[PDB]
Amino acid sequence: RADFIQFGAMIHGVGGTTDGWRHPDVDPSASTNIEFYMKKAQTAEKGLFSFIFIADGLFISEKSIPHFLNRFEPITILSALASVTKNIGLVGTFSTSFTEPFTISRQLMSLDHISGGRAGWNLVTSPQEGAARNHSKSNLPEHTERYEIAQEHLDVVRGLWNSWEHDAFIHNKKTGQFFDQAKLHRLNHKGKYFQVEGPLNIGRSKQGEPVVFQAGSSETGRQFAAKNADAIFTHSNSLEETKAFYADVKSRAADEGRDPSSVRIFPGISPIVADTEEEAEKKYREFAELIPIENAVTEAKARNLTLREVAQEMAFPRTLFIGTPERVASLIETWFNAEAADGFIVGSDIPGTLDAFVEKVIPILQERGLYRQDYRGGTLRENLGLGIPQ
Amino acid sequence: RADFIQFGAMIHGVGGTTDGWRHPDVDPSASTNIEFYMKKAQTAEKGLFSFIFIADGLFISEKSIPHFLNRFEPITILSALASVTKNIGLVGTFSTSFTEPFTISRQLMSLDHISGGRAGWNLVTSPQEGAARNHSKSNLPEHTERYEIAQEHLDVVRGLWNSWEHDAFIHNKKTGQFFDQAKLHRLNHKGKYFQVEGPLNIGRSKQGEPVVFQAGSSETGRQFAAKNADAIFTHSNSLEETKAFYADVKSRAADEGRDPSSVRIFPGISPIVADTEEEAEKKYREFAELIPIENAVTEAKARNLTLREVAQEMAFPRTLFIGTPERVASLIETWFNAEAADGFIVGSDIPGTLDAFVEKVIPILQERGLYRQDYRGGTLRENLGLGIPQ
Repeated sequence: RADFIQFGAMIHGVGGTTDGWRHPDVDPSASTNIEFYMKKAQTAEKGLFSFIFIADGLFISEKSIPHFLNRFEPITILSALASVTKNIGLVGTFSTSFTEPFTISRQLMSLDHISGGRAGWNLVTSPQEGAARNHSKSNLPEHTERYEIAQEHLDVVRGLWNSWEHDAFIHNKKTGQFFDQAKLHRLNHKGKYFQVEGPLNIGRSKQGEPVVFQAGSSETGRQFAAKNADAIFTHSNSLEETKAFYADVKSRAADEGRDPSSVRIFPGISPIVADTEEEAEKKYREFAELIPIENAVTEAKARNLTLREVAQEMAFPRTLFIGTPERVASLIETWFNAEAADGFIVGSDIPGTLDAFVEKVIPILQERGLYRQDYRGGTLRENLGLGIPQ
Repeated sequence: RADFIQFGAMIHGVGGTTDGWRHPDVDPSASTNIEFYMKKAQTAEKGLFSFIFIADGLFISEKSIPHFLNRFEPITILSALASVTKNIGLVGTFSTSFTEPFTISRQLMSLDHISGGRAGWNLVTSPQEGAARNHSKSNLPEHTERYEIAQEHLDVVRGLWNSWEHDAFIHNKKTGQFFDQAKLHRLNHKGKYFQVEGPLNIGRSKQGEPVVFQAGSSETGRQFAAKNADAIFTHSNSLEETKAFYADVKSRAADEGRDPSSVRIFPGISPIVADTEEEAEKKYREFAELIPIENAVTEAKARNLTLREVAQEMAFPRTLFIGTPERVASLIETWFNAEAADGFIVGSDIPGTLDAFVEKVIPILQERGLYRQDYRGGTLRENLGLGIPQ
């Protein structure tokens, strides 16, 4: 293809499972360990990853997975990581359901100034139902209303980001003109869900404004993303399903009046890379064996599997993206050439995974001309190949 | 006195005036300049300052001072500064009027984990009236109600911070016990203004929880601070007024059942330090002369002052804390020994001011045994001489 493949790294502390933290190599304090986050972010930057991504949640119980129980909040960890990284994007999850757009707008834009234009927002419309009860609401609005709220929220945030024109700040010491009064704009927004006068108290960043990510899978969500998002997350359950998703969203984007290339689609994968097929499989099995068989308590596949093995694989499915660097690189290239992906969000809970990917897979993709030799620029937009709106 | 004096540094970009930015030495981009903030924070740390402080505002107009127009948001800048500093406190202004306690609670605690226990919250009950209209409210509640809201908000934030006991996270890989279920507590809070179930999704920091600062000057505000705050900001309009404030708040604290020494009082000063009286005065005058005389348009003092000089001094009053290091150190010691202060929040808008203070005043106070030779610890509580509640 004309373009290069891009990667993001999801940094997810102790990981997305119930028992992975029990592995010898895992630091069970990882989710609130600043060194862990800094090291992963710097590994990702070593591999020229376009961004890091911090997922989020707003409600837990005593059955929540260990990572969810005790973890960094996204804007704070991303701002901290901004000071110890150079070119890599900083993408954080924030919901439209509870926080005022003025607040979100400022925090994201402030990160964008701190980072020299590397901020991104993963916009979540539909948090857990319990989250409502952590934010002085009896319940969440219904699905349709959540997307209506999210549109207005987004509209306010982007309107606030355009309070100041990019060249509004003249800073003329002689005349005493600090800014050009014609280049300041009040939002004066009076909507159903939000009323926000403006102006915002921070101007344009080096990439204009933060990039917006979205992960909608429903018909409503796909359409919302197609209309609004710069980049879209999705799953990698099968090449077929992901191809279809890709084509459908790109088509919806065209229907909304947009150039499909301005919407970048990133399926999520968690690859297990080793020097041989056997080593890779051994790593997988070591993690799959961490679950107490107990959840045998929790599909025609003749691979001579025992009940134990079947139980373990249901608890922790084996990725397709497992094996040698050559295999993993080839699969990635195939998904790319098949238009199932513009890039991938790489998960790396198994220790060594990100490092192995950066050290072994990236050079193959470079050699084949599918991945750049260095960063294109210092902003997220530039590295994703997006334009600055303004 | 038994204790040492403590200092905080307010980092305030281009400063608190209309025209100070016009000085040759001032960088008019300072308010969104990450290098400016990092350098000031590291200067303050060089002087063993107990904390840095970031003020905040939530509403502007075209007549707002230049700093207010375009500036960093507090949680983001403080998190960024956490990664490039070691021992210095990180105190940020957040209002109780708009944001949900769950959000504030998480962001502050997350900063506290990122920083190894250096977070502080300057709690603002009463933002500008226009701020309401940036947050989907027609108007702010009245004074009394604002303090009632703020009490419940604070109560929820502190209750959420105590969701997890300090030793809740067993991390036992053998048994698979990640946490002790008896050491997790749901808030189940159902109040007039907030309804928050909990639990919070982040545990105790290295200082237990963030330190709370407050600046109430009204009778209600003084009482709220006396009841709730670890540290209190106030002005330095006169030694007499500040002594009275100090005594009154410490007495209110006692009335609330507290040990007065657990409430640390910090008047604000903006000292102008130079090698001679003349140099110091020249620096002041250079800044006072930046205002367009025009605000002659905007008190018995026979210092042979011209109308120009009178106009200029009204626009930018001369601090008492002006002159030689010896003078400034002596004034500070006097205010300390007079029980007008447990420490000072030092403003430093005039370039070189913080550096001159750290380089010239601090060693005098060290020599006299009023200031420590190094940091007491790596947490804010330790450096302020406060205990960890838990």
